[PDB]
This record gives sequence, C-alpha cells and structure tokens, in this order.
Amino acid sequence: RKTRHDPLAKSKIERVNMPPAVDPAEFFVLMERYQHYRQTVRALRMEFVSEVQRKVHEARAGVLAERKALKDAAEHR
Amino acid sequence: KKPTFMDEEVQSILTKMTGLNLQKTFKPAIQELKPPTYKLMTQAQLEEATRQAVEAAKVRLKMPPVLEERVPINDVLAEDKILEGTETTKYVFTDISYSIPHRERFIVVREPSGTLRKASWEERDRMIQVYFPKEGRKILTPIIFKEENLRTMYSQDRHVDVLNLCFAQFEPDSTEYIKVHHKTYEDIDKRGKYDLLRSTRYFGGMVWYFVNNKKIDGLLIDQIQRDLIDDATNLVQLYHVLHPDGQSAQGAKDQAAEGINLIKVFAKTEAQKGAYIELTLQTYQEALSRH
Amino acid sequence: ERGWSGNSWGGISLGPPDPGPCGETYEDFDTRILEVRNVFKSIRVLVAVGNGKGAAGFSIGKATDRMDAFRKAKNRAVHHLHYIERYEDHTIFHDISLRFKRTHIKMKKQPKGYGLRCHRAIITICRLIGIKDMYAKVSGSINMLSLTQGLFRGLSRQETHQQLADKKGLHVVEIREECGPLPIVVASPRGPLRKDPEPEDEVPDVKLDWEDVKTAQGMKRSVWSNLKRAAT
Amino acid sequence: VRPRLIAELARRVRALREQLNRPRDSQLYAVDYETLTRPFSGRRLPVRAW
Amino acid sequence: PMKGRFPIRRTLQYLSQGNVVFKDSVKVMTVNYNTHGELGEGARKFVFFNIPQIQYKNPWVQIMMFKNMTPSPFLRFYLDSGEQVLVDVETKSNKEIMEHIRKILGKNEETLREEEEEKKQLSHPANFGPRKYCLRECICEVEGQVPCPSLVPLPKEMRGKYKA
Amino acid sequence: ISPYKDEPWKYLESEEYQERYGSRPVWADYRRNHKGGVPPQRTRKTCIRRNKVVGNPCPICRDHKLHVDFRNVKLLEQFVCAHTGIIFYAPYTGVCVKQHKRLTQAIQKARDHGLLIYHIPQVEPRDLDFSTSHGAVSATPPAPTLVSGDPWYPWYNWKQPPERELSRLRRLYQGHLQEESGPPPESMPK
Amino acid sequence: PYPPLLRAMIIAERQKNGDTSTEEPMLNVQRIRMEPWDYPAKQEDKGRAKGT
Amino acid sequence: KAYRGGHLTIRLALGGCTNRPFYRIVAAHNKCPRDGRFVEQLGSYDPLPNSHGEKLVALNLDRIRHWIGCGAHLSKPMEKLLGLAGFFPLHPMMITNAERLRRKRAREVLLASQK
Amino acid sequence: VRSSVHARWIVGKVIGTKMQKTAKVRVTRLVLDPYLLKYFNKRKTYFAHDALQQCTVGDIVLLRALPVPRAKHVKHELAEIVFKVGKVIDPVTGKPCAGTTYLESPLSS
RNA sequence: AUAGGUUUGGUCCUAGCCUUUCUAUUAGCUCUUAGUAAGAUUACACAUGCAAGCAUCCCCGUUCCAGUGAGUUCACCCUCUAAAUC
Ligand code: FES
Ligand SMILES: [K+]
Ligand SMILES: [K+]
Ligand SMILES: [Mg+2]
Ligand SMILES: [Mg+2]
Ligand SMILES: [Mg+2]
Ligand SMILES: [Mg+2]
Ligand SMILES: [Mg+2]
Ligand SMILES: [Mg+2]
Ligand SMILES: [Zn+2]
Repeated sequence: RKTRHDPLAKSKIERVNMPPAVDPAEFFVLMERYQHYRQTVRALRMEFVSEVQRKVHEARAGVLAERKALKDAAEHR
Repeated sequence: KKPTFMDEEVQSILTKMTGLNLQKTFKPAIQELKPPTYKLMTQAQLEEATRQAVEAAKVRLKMPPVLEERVPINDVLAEDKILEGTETTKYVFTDISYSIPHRERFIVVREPSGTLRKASWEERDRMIQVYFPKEGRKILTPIIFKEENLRTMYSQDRHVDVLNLCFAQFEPDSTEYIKVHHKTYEDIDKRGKYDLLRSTRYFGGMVWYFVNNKKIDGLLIDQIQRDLIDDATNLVQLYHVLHPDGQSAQGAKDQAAEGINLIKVFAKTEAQKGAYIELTLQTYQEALSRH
Repeated sequence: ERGWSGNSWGGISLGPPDPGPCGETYEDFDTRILEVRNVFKSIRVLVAVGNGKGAAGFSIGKATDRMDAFRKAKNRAVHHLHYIERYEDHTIFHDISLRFKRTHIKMKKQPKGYGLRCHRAIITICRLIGIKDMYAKVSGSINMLSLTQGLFRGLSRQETHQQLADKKGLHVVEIREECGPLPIVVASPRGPLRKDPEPEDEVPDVKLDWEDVKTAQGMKRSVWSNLKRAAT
Repeated sequence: VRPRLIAELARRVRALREQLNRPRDSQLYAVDYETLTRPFSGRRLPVRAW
Repeated sequence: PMKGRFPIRRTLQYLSQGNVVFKDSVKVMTVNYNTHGELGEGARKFVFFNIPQIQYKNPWVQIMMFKNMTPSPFLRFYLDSGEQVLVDVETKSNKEIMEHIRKILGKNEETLREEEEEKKQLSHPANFGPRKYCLRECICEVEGQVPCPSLVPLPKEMRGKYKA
Repeated sequence: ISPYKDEPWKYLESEEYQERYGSRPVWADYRRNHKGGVPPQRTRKTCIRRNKVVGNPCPICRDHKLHVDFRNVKLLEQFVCAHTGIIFYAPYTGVCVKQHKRLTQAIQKARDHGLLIYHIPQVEPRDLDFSTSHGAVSATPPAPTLVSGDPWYPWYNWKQPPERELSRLRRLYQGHLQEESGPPPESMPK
Repeated sequence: PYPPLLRAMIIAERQKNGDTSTEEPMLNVQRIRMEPWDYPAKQEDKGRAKGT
Repeated sequence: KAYRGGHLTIRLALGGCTNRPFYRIVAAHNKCPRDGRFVEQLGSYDPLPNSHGEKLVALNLDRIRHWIGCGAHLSKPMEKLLGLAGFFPLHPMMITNAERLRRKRAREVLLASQK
Repeated sequence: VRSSVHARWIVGKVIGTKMQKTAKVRVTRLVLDPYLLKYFNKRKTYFAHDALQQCTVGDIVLLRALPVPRAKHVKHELAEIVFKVGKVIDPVTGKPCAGTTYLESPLSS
C-alpha cells in the first residue's frame, strides 16, 4: 500500500465521494437493532471478562490451590 | 433386582466361562517385526513371567459393557424464522474445547429454515471423528459392514475380526454396533462356532445375548462336547438367575437339582432341543465312566 | 543369466559338483563363482558350494585353463564343507562382529521377511548356506578371500540357544513384541537347572559400535542407506 | 553498541521546531467557502457537511 | 568401537533412563566423594553412572563434584528457600542413593503425569496447520469434504474461470 | 484377448500357470536392467505405451493373463509380505508404477471387501463414561420465547418507526433519499 | 435472554452440578447505559493536526 | 514484535487452494498479515458443502470466551458465524439482509403474477 | 519476582580477592557435548560482594543473587563459605579434617 | 553404502580420485491436453499508469499490508514496567 509520502494520483484529484441514499424506515429500524445488539454483546463481554478474572483469582490465592500448596509444604517438611 | 451385565457375580461367571489361552490371546500378529530379545531365566523367573503374562491377558480380555440402543436426539434450541431461506445448506457447529467428554460436548445444527437444533447421534459421531480422530475409525461407514461382506467374513471364520472392526467403528450403544454384534452372534449360533470367541473379550457379550434371548442350547451342547461341564452348570445357573420365574428354575428348586442335574432339569423343562442335550450329556457321562 | 554384472564372472553358477571318487553324488549342491583372477599365465578361481540346508564350503582352484580351475575348485570345495547353524532355518542365532586380517564384518540377526541386505558376495554365500534374513556390513579392506574366510569362520563359530542353555544351565526365553508379554522358551538345559538367578547387571560393560548408536539415535544421515532395492 | 546520537539530535530538533511552529486554529480550521476546502492542507470537506 | 569403558553411558537412551526429576526448589547439588576406600564405593559408582542421568533430566540444576575433601562421601542440595539438605551416602549403593534422593527431593509420578497431560493440551488434534504442529494441513484431507484441486479438479461450475 | 478376464482367479488354478511359474511368485525371475550397483529408486512409469510393450516388461505386463482384480486374491497375495502384511514397494518386485498403483488399489479393495486377510487391532473405547444424561445429548428446557412462538429477541422483528422520526430522517437526508420501505414479508416469498 | 446456545450450555452445566431450579438465566443490562453516538466526546483526549 | 497500538482480534485466516477456500478462526494482532502470525487457533470453517451437504464450523468456545474476556475484538464475519451458532444474538445485518431478500423475492413474485 | 539476576544460587571456588569487598569466584556447570554425549565442565566467573573480606583464594563458597546488581559485574553476594581452604569441617560428623583424615576423632565427643 | 572402478611383472595393506542414488538452476535437442503449486541474476538505473482513504468539518488512518536480503548474534527466557485492547 502507499505510504504518507507517496503523492496522490492525478486521476483522483477531482474525486468526490457522494454519500449513499438513505431508506428512512430501514435506517431507523437498523439503528435500533444495532443499539440492542451492542448492548447485549457488551453484557456478554462483561460476563466473559468476569469469568476470566475469577479463574485467575481461583488459580492464584484460591482455596483448593491453597490446600495443594499447604499439602506440598507439609510433605516437604 | 435382576443382575446387570456388569454385576460382580455375572462378571466372574462370564470370565470363568470365557477361559484364558495365552497362546490364542497373544497370537503372533502380522505387523512390522523387530529382532526378538532373549533372557536367561530360572524356573521361578519363568513362572513369574508367565504370571505377569496372565495378568496382561486378563487386562486384554476385559469384557466391553453391554449398552441399550440409544434414544434418538430430537431437540430444538431455537426457531429463528427470519433466517428461513437465507441459506441453502445446513451449518454444523461443533464445540472443540479439549477437556470435555465427547458425550457432554455441544454439537448443534442450523438448518436452512432457521432452526437451531441439537445434532443427531450419527452427526455427533461423525463430527467427533472429524475433529478428534480415533485410530481404527472412519468418518464414512466402511463397506465391510454390508451384509454380503459380513457373510464373506463369517464364511472365512473371521467373526472376531468383524467384532474388532465393529468396536473400532461404532459406539457400543449405537444401532449399527448392536445390529452387527447380533448378526455375528446369530451366525455363531447357527454354525456352532462358539470356540472362535473363547479366550476373547466378546465371549461374555455373546453369552449374555444367548441367555437373554433364551437360546443357550447350542452353547450347552458345545460345552458338554468339549468336557467343560463346569461351564455348562455355570451357564444354567446364570440362566436361572436371569429368569428366576421360569419353569426351569422352579423345577431346579423343586427337585433340588445341582451340578449335572441342573443341566438335566433345563433340558427337560425349557430347552428347544432338550433331547439332544440329554443325548450329549449321556454320552459324556458314559465316556467319563469308561475313562 | 548374468552374475553381479554383465561382464563379471562373480555370481555365475557352475552347476552341481561332480560325483566324487568317494562314490557320493552332489546333485543337491549348487556352486557359485566368487572371484576370478589372472595369475602372472594361469587362472585362480575362488568358488563356493552349498546345498541350501546349512552345508556349505569354498575353495580355490588354480590352472592354465579356466574350466579346469572351475572343476578343481568345485571338487575340492565339496570335500571341505562347513555346517552352519541356523535359527529357525532362516537367520543366524545372534549378532556376529569379526575381523579377519584387515576385513571387518558385522552381521545382525533379523526377523523373517527382512531379506539379505548384505555385500553381494555375502548374499551369494548366504543363499548357498540357506540364510534368508540377515544384515551385514563390511569395513576395512574388501578382499574377497578374506571376506569369505571371515564369513565362514564367524558363521561356524556361532553359539546356538541350546548351547547357551547347557552352558549357563538356564531357560533361554524369547520375548517378541508381536507376541506381547508371552514368554517363549526356545531352549532348556539338558542337565539340571540352576536355582540361583543370573546377576542383574545394572549396566553391562559391552563394546558398542558407534555406527549402530548413530543409526538408533537418528544422527545417521547417509543418502545411501535404506535405499529401495530388488528382492534378494 | 555504537551510539546513534544523530537520531536523538534530530528528534530533539524536530520536537522543538514543532513546538515553536505550532499552526494556530485560524490556520488549521480556515475554509474556502467557494470550494469548501481547507487552505492549510487542501483537503475537501465531506459532502454531507457542505 | 565406541571409546571408553561403559560406552552405554554416552547414549541418549541411557541418559533418559533416569527417574529423578527434582522439585523446583533444588538449585545446586554438590557431590563430595573419595576416590579410594571401600565404604565410598557406591558413591563413586553414583558419580560414574548416575550423575549424567540426573543432569540430563535436570539441565538447570548446578551439579558440582569435590574429591577427597572429607573423610566420608555425602551429597548436599541447596534449595531456593535457603534450606540445605545433607544426605550421607557412606556404605550405600548407588541405586540406594538414587532412590533416596528421588524419595526426598524427586517429583512423584503423579506430578509428572499431570505435567505430561498439560503438555498434551497444547497440541489440539482439531487444529489445522503445518505438520510440525498439526496432524493435518487442510480440511480437504478429511474424508467426505471437498478434496484439494491439486489432486481432483473441481467441477467447472465451482471454478471462477467458468463463473466469469 | 484372455479367456480369464471375467474370472481371473481361474488362471492361477490352471495348469498353464503352474507350468509357467510353478509355486514361486510371478515376479521371482524378473530382473531390472540398469546401470550401476544401486538401481534407480523408481520403476518405469509403464511398460505399455500406446498399445506397444517395451523390451523388458515388468512381471504384470509381461503376462496378459494376469489381471489385477480385487477378486484375484491369490495373485494380490504375492505382492504383500506374508510376515508383516505390508505391500512391497515397486523396486522390490520390479512392477512398473502404473501396475503398482493398480495393485495397491486392488489390495485395498480386497481388504475392504473382506476377501484379503489382514491384521485388525483390538482398540480401546473412545469414552471412559457412557452417560447420556448431559444436556448436550438430552433435552434442554424450552425458552419462554420458543414456547410462545416469538423471536428470541424482540428486535428480530420489524417495528414501523413513528412518523415523527421518519420525518426527522427525511429532513436530515434532503435530496439523498430512497423510497420508504414498508414492513417486510412475514414469510419468505416462494 | 441469553443467546440460545449459551443458555443451553448454562442450563446443562447447572443440571450437571445438581442444581434443578427452573428459573431462566438472564443477562443484566441495567449497567449497560447506551450513550447516543452523537453524545459529546472528550476533547481533552483528542489530537491535533500537525503543521505541514 | 512491537506494533504501534493495535489489539487482539478473533478473525478468519484464509487457506486452501484456488477455488477451494477454507478458513481458520484465529485470535491474532489486528495489524498482522491475514495468514501470518497468530496467538491461538480458535477453530475452523469449511464454506464448501461436504458430501452430506454440510458446512462444518469448529469453535473452541472455552478459548473464545477466554480471549473475549482478555480484550480481543471480533471481525464481522466471525460475529455472523457466532450468531448462526447461537452463541451471540443474530447480527443486525443478517436480519436486515434477510428482509431485503424477502422484499426482492416478493417483487419478483409480483412480476411473475403481473405477467 | 524476588530478583532480576538469572543465577539465584550458585556454588564456586574463589579465584581472586584483589578487589575491595569483592571476591572473584569460578563456577563450573556440566554441559553435554552434543556429539560425544559426555558431560564436560563449563566455567564462568562471578563477582560476589564480600563486605567482611573473609574470602580467601581457593575456598568453596555459596553465592546468592542480589535483588539488583550493585555494580557492572557484581550481581551476587557471599551467602556463606561452604569449605574454608585448608580448614574444612566435616558436615556429616562436624569434626575438623585434613582431606580424608579426621583431625579430631568423632568418638572424642 | 550391500557397495564398485582405478596404483603393481604380481600379492597384500594404506590412500586419494571417480562410478552408481536424490534434488535445484542453466544449456543443447525435443515438446500435445487439463488441474494445481512455484516463478529478475543484480540493495544497478528507471519512461508510463495505478498501489490510502474515511467522515457532517475535529480527529482517526496513510507507523499497517506489500517488498528486499544490503548489513548483521536488536529475534529467545526471566525481572521490572511504558504505550495499546477490555
Ligand atoms: S491443501 Fe487443501 S485445498 Fe489444497
Ligand atoms: K475518520
Ligand atoms: K543479507
Ligand atoms: Mg553389459
Ligand atoms: Mg579405492
Ligand atoms: Mg505482493
Ligand atoms: Mg514485514
Ligand atoms: Mg550479504
Ligand atoms: Mg497502560
Ligand atoms: Zn509393467
């Protein structure tokens, strides 16, 4: 791809990006659908993040892991 | 309650009936060969090695569990009618998380109609083979299990090979597994080839099938002709415990039949060919008296 | 049929040995030429004979005419026969490492179907003796006469399993991977059996060959080893 | 490691020259109302803003 | 042949036959032994036969030998916690020394099995990739799926050249 | 033209075959012509080119009555090691590459049809536990939406916007407007 | 509601762990406050065009 | 390798051969090449129907959950795949495209009736 | 987590004491020769802080990693002297010894 | 390496060179169809056309992808800890 130092092509200097036409009813319904979907997906992402953090906390400073550590230390002694 | 196939007494009876031939259990395999090793051993060392080989054979002869035919999976998780007609083929989604038992792993199908349903048993097994390949299994069913090729294998007396192939390919509770095992048992019964399964792990299942279908006459005849009288008496006792309300068991209790008398009671009460059972038993007794 | 090469005498059959003056017939013995040399002129020929059932021998014949040298070598070979012990009549009883003069020969017992992956002269002599499965490597000077002498010497000095049992007074038990943990007793002492076990040598003080260790460890990289070849 | 001091020198000089020649809002956000371009860069504004 | 007495010691099979995998606490192992004296015989054998195996299974543990410095042979282990473990080995056979150090500072079979099962999880059989890491490279190697175009030409309707 | 084409195995039980080969394998007497002591590591691609046989045809191509058919079990057996159950590589017997491929396919088909005996291992069960009580294979309680016939989420369905919001959109997108879309067909049109 | 498959997995795990309660699993969305896309952003974090 | 900014994203890496695509679901740095270095392979997707008329999708749901909880983003095709699997809500564009196709086929059916 | 120095505990022989409060110590590890599959000693030099200057050339010492290096080459400190050169105390019996011989009999106590 | 040829009037030993095997590039001569993979010799010089936009203005991106192998133990592990995602 081009770098920021490469010049713009001379056949695109007069290029104007005309925005697409909008269907009002579809536009409104799609906006609502995205809003609801993104809300649900953030909720799911929050649950997954909490699961990851809880697994890490169960691995370090857990309870069964704590028992394992104490058992190994007593075995060594 | 009625003993299960995995009951300890049942397992012991079937283990003793199976027998243990170290030569047949560890028959030389046709595979890549390596130069053999040699050891100098005393008599005690040789006996210890033979005992260890016996333990290994016992591990090898562990009878597979006998399982009832699985119920078809017909469960729908969702019906998204909006997706109807947007796709032409079904999507199969398999969860491939490693540390999950294969019977607890979620495998679902999104159909073209938009229905998200659970995968059927055959689809489940195909997917598990696709992503967790198992040696000896195939994604597409081999053609050896067709009736003509199974007939050829039976003709060559390769029933144990058929059962090994079936065990490798099909799940114990699957319809195909049960059907193939039942055909093998039926052919063995029809042609008197029970000895082919002796000292193998399939003998117990064959015996269980015969007892549950009330067709132990041929096996009793074979055991009598091979002078395995203890096996015949144990088979009669197993039949009576599995059918404790049958006229044979009641006759045994009434006459207090034990040992060979149990066989005589079975032959007189509930044998389809009890006359030939009596003839073979009489010949065995006469030969024993002569010997 | 040609021998080892198109223009080579080696490997060519000379037919059964002549009926001897002793009154014996040798229709069951096959003769093979191992070497032909010009002596400066006369001809010196090294030939081997064998019946395929353990009885084999070799001899040198010298004469001005090549056919006379062949006949002399063959007739003298039949009267100097070795008997070679064979394990199950297809291979040798154990690995043999020998050095005759400057020729080293390392022979390895092999399972059935392994074939004769050996020096071509060794292949010919093994076909005469009746050995069907063996590996052989020749190092040092490849001298045909020394090779033949060393081969016959090593094959004649192999200890059978019965001999080992009688010497050590113990059961010789074979372990085959294809047969699982089943112990196969191949030989038992003819006399009484010792009740004390052999010392459980934790590390034997054996002389290992670097080539075998390299092959086992995968550090051998030769482009010439394990090449596809015709049945032997 | 052979130190690359010219790199640090150029970085410092560029930082100073950027902090001393800061373009002001009047230069950055001026607009040519005839062509609707930024004279500072020459980039046209999006159509929906015109 | 291979040089030296007991050349089997210099084979990977022998080196891997060791059964002592130290716990992570162990960092240094000093071996004080005497070159002569019957009572130290096993220790000498321990140095001759088992130190290579112990080192091979424990590459990051510093093993260091000392000769004829004390009247009797002994082993000393230095642990990460600063604790030191002294094992007297006089009159003991090399096998006995190996078993003792395995018992007191060697990982048990259960821990090793857990570690092996952990190693198994990294190589997921369902993953697709180069043969160095994965069993299969492409889904086309799975029976019933569409095969590779290299081996079986695709139907013309499925090729872009005849869809354009 | 061979009379044994339909029933190839008959040829191996015929006296002509016994006279020609005896009890030895059909490839016993074949020898490849090559330079050097080490042969090329592949056999020729084929012995028959455009219905013309090369000078030294391989064992299969030199006899036209030998048919590589999966029913011709006794012939295929001669190309498998009886002690290890492995198919010989082409240089071993000297069969050309084409006939070697045909022999391999025939041997595989014979093994698949149970006509050729091969070693079948005894394998262990796939699963340690055979329970089918987990929800993955059992029935999951239907969700209320599934029971009521509604979509899983309310927004899966079309909701006509209010007129005011549509009017804002029409004001916002002056001159760049498409025709307003009504509610979609309830079912997929056929 | 949870998505279909996720809901099924949650219920399956519950039933495996002995729980037999018949309550539906539900995702709390009270803490998910949907800000409109045109809500003002933080200008303090925004960049600035570089002189060129 | 240090990238300026960027993040982990779960996306589809394209392999296979010409006219035979195949996808690997991988978590990787967004700036990396499509078929280059990745952090973990999270599944696969065969878009060609097999002999059973099935498009096979393998999903490592545990690791997918782990990487989402570790801050990884998702490409749109992966979001649509997970919506089809039932793991997420159906993406808005799947519903919108279904409605668009419904209206298009309704127009075609009305054309047929008109003729 | 406790130190940025790679070698946490090492044992060595003091080979130099010419630096103030610093002992130059030689540490030997066993390295496998890839070709010969034999273990050979590989040596490395370490500087250990000896605040009390109690180390002598030839004694066997234990070095413990510093939490952070105190100099360019000083990343360790002298934890203890395992064997004082010529002044060995038998760890097994606790008695003075000169090589393989007891200077004081164990029975005496 | 399963080895072979070649020193001498001749034998044995030592020793080099070469042969046989498998790849890659180029050259000669010869080449029909289909699918797939791979594809400057040169960190020498370059005509020409394209390879970076998006977006209600701010920002963001153009620091990526793509290329080459000139230079060359900056790549790996641990400790500590910025920037970045959640
Ligand atoms: S390797 Fe699978 S399509 Fe080519
Ligand atoms: K922008
Ligand atoms: K370079
Ligand atoms: Mg010639
Ligand atoms: Mg030479
Ligand atoms: Mg490119
Ligand atoms: Mg790059
Ligand atoms: Mg260079
Ligand atoms: Mg930060
Ligand atoms: Zn041919």
